[PDB]
Amino acid sequence: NSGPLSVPEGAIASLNCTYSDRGSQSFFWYRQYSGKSPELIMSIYSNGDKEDGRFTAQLNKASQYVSLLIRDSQPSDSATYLCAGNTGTASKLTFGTGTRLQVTLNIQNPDPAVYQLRDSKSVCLFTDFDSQTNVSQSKDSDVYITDKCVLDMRSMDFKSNSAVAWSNKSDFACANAFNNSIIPEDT
Amino acid sequence: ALHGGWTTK
Amino acid sequence: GSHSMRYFFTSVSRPGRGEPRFIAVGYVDDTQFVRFDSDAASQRMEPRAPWIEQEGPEYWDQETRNVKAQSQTDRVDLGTLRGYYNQSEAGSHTIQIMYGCDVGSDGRFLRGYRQDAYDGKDYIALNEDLRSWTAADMAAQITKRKWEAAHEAEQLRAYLDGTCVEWLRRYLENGKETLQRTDPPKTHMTHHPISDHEATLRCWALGFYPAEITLTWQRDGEDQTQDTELVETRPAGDGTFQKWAAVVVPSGEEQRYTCHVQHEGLPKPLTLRW
Amino acid sequence: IQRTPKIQVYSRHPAENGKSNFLNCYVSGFHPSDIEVDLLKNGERIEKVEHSDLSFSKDWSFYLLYYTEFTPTEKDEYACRVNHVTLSQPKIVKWDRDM
Amino acid sequence: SGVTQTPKHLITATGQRVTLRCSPRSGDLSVYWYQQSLDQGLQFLIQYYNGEERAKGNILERFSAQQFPDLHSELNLSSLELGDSALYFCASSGLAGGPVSGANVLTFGAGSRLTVLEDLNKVFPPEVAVFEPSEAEISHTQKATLVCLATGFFPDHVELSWWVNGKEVHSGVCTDPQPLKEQPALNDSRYSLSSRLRVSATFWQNPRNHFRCQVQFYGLSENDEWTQDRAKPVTQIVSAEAWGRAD
Repeated sequence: NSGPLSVPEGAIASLNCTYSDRGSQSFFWYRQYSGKSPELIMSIYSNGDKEDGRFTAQLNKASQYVSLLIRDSQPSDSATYLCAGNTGTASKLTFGTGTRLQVTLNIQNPDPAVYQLRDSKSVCLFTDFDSQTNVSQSKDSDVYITDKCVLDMRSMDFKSNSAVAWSNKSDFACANAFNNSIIPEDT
Repeated sequence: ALHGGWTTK
Repeated sequence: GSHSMRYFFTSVSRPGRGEPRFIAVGYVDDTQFVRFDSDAASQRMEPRAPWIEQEGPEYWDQETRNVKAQSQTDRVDLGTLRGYYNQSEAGSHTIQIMYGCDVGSDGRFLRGYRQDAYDGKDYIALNEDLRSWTAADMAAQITKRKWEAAHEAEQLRAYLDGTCVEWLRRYLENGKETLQRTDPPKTHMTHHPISDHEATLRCWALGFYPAEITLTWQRDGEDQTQDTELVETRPAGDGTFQKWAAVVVPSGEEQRYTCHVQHEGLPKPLTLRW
Repeated sequence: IQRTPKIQVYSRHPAENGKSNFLNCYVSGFHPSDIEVDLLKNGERIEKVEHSDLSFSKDWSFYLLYYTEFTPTEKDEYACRVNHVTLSQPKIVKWDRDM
Repeated sequence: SGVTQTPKHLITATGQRVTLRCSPRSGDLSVYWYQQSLDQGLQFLIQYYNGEERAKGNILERFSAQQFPDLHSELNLSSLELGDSALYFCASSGLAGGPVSGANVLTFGAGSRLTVLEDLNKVFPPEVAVFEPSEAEISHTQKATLVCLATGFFPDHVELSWWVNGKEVHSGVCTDPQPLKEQPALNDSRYSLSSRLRVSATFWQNPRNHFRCQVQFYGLSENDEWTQDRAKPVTQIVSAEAWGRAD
C-alpha cells in the first residue's frame, strides 16, 4: 500500500503492508524520514497484537497481513513506514511496499496574506494560511510555485504555513501570482 | 525445513 | 500416534587440519531424510529419504543456505567457547546442537525443543515452557543473558509452532507410505550352553518399527533384573530395528523362564518359552 | 569426558547360507566422534563399505552404522575392527550367526 | 549510528565502475547491502557473514561484493546504466561471540547516493539568493520572514541550512521537501529550492543581526576530468548573507 494518509494531528494513523514471501517468521516496522536511513521502531514475533508506547503492531501470517497503529499522531511522524520479514537472527530482511504518512497541523489563528520581497533583482510569499488549502503548482510555464511549508516558532509555540512563487518578467504580480488559489484574504 | 539464523554464544 | 522432526548438528574443531568439521543430519521420527558434510564434494543439502527428493530447487537452495549459516555460527562459537574455558588451541573440541518439534495424530503442535552441548556435557537448553533458558555452568550464563537480550526464545517459538510443524505435516503427507507404518516385531529365542551348569537364553526381536520396544524376562511371574542384559536397539539398515535381551539360567530350569515383548504393532504382549 | 564405543556386528536379515544379505557394524555410545571402523573378510579390509551419517543420542554420544553387501557362506568369517581414542589397540569383534 | 559508508555522494558516467565501502557497527558480524530506487522500495542485494557469503537476492552479474576479514565490506558496480542510479544502503546485524552488548536488530548506515549520467557536461552548481521581509509583514503580523532561493543546479544532491550570527538555527525554519524542475519536459533539466526563516519583527529590525543561507552542493570529487572552460562543479558551499534593516 502506497500513501499518503493525511492523518490530522492527534488522530490515529493506521498503516498496512503487502508482503510477498510467505516463508518469513518475524516481522519488523521500520521508519524512514526523507533522505535518511530506515530505523527500526517495532518488532513482532508472535501472531496477533503487540504494543509499545504509542505504536501497536499486528500480524496475521496466514493472510500475510502486517499492520501498524500510531496513536496520537504528531507532525514528527510524517515519514515512510516499511515492513520487513526474516526467518532468524541473521537471516535476510525482505522489505515490502512501504507507505507514506503525513500528519497535518491545526492552526488556531490563521491570517492569510501575500507579500513581495525585493533583493538585488522578485518573489511573492503567501503565509499564515489555513491547513485545509490546496496549493496548485503552475498556472503558466515560466512561473514557479512550490508546495506548502510549515514554520514552527518554538519560542511561542506558533505554527504557521507558507508557500513561495517567483518569476522574472513584467507579467508577474503578487495579486495574480496564485491564479489557482482559494482563500479570500490578502495584504 | 530449517531455521534461518541464531545468535552466537 | 504422534510424530516428530529433529535436526542434529556436530562441529568438531581440528586445529592445524583446516577449518572445523561440520555434519548436519535431519530426521523424521526415525528416518534420516537430509544430511550435510562440510567435507563433502557437493557442499549442498543432500537427500537421504526417497520422499524428500521431490522438492524444488528453491527448497534445496534455502536448506543449503540455512545449513551453511548454522555452520558459520557454530564455527564462531567454537573459538568463543575455547576462549571461555581458557582451553588450549591445539585441543579438539565438539559442539553439538539438537532442535525439533513434535505433532499429534491430527497434526496439531505438541511441543518443541532445543539443546546445545559442549564436549558431550550439557551447555544450554530450552525449558519446557519455551520462554526461558537453562544453563549449566557460569560460562553458559553469558550465552543465556545474550540470548535473552536477543529475544531468541520468542523467535524459536515462532519457528516451532509455524515452519517446523507445517513442514513436518508436509513430510508426513508426502512420505505417508513409509512414515506412518507400524511393523510388528518378529520374535524368536536361542539357547547357548555356556558351561555344563549355566546357559544363556537369548530373546530376539527383529524387523520392528519404530525402535520403541520393551523386552522383559519373568521367572514364574516376577521380573528378575539381576541377569537381564539388554542391548542398544540397532538399525537393520532397511528401515527396521533389532533388539535382543538374554539371561543366564541354570541348566535344567529353562522352562520356568518367559520372555515378554511389548510393541505398538502387537495387539497383545507376546510370550516366548523355550 | 571420553566414552568407549559399544560395538555390535550382525546381519540385516537372518543369514541364510547362499543368499544375498548385508553385514552391519553399529557403534554407539562413544565420544569424541573421531573413530575408525573397518570390515574384515577373513582378515583383510573391505573397501566397498558405506557408512551412515553422524548423529548422536540424548546423552550426546555419537552412533554410526557401517554396512556392506555380501553372501554368507560356511567357511567365510567376518569381523569388525574399531579403533578409537579410548582404545589403546584396535578392538576386533567377530561376527556370530549362532547368537 | 556505528555503521559508516563511503562515499556519501558519487556522480559518474555510464559504463564505469564504482566501489562502495562499508564498515559495520563495532560488535556486528553480518553486513547487508540493499538498493532503494524511487520506483520500488528497498531491494535486497546481498549479505555476507564473517567473511563468507550468507545470502544472495536478485542481483545482476555486473555487481560484485566482498567482506574482508576486518569485517568491513566493499560493493563494486560495473557497466553502470541510467537505471542503476539509486540509493545503496549498508546495514549490520549479527552479534559477535562473547559478552558483546547490542540489540539484535539491523543498524542501517547513512547511505550512499549514486547518480549515473549519460554525460557529466550537464552538472551545475546552485545560485543562492536571500530575499528580505517586506514592510507589509512587519506591520501586519508583527513577524519577519526571510526567504532563500537556490536555483539552477543538477543533479538533485543539495542540503540547505540557516545560520544566524554563526549558529545554525532550526526554530522557525522550513525547507521545501522536493526541488522544482525548472523545465519539467527536459530529462536533464535543472532544479530549484526554497527555504523560509521566520523571526519576530523587532528581531529583524535589529541592524546588527547577520542571517546567512548556506547551500551544500554535492558534485564531482575533484578526481573527475573536466574539459569545458567553466569551473569544476565540485562539492562546494554557496552562501547568501543579509543584515537587518531598521526602516
